[PDB]
Amino acid sequence: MVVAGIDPGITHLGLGVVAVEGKGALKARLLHGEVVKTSPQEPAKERVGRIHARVLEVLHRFRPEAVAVEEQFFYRQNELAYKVGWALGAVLVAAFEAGVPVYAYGPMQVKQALAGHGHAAKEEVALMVRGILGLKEAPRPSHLADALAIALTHAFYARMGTAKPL
Amino acid sequence: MVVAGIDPGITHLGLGVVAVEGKGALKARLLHGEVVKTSPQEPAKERVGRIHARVLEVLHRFRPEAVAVEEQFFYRQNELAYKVGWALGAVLVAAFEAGVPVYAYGPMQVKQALAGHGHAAKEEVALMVRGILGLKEAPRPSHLADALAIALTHAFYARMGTAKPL
Ligand SMILES: [Mg+2]
Repeated sequence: MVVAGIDPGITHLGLGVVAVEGKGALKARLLHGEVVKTSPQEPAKERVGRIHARVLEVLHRFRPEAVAVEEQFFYRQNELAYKVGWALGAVLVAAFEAGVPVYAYGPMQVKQALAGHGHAAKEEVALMVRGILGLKEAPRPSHLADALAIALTHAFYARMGTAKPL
Repeated sequence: MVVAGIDPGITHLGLGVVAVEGKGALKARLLHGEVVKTSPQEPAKERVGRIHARVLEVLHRFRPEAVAVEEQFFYRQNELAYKVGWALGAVLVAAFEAGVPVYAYGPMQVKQALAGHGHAAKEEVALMVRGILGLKEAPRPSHLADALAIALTHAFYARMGTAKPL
């Protein structure tokens, strides 16, 4: 199971791809990791355009069966949420064009899947991702690490028949 | 002066194109009008993919010099700011690909441009749009009418040399 995970946001976009074992305990190989960066010196449409281009390239190169993103919750819907939405919109256009389905999981679902319970610390999730990927050191930077956590979260729920389409 | 206007939304997205003409009072011809509709029965990527497709075709075909969008982030919102963000992401990707600069205006700026002051009734804006376009009756449907108001708001500021890049 090849899964792309993505972590959007304002200035960075984490983009990772893992190949998960079809059987046994949750275990995966890291195929790709990057962070798409933005420039304050380019128009908004350039930032979003770059995200689309990079996501499409990764979807093309690795042909994942799924794209996984965080199900974003906001206490307040405002311009901040709107701008995170721009980045996800670019991801969705790429997924549409590449023919890859998209799934979303809440932050507590990630914590539960990777560190055992919904109140687990982000640090414990990071350590478990390191373990699942068989890595000497945990992935850096945090944006990439978060994208990988979401990809592995999808794989976990997909295996037990509870994947969550977006 | 060819301008595309967008009334953003995920379930409904208004998309209009006007050609502003002459050396006098604001006057325009309607070149194109549509409302893109998407449903919560559909995957997010299909909804956003449709919006991107319809907007990009219009940008390619009509060669506007500008795409103008309304922005509003009051507490009450017709659709979640996050999801309106998805739609805007699609618009931005389209504008990036077509090489058309993007501009944004709030309801106060629309009212100032088309009705003379920031507290004018929406109905006064609607009446002015009808007048500028030389129409007996105001354009329909409502999402299209709102998109046209945004396009003409941009045209007004553009003529003044005070347009507002996104
Ligand atoms: Mg509308």
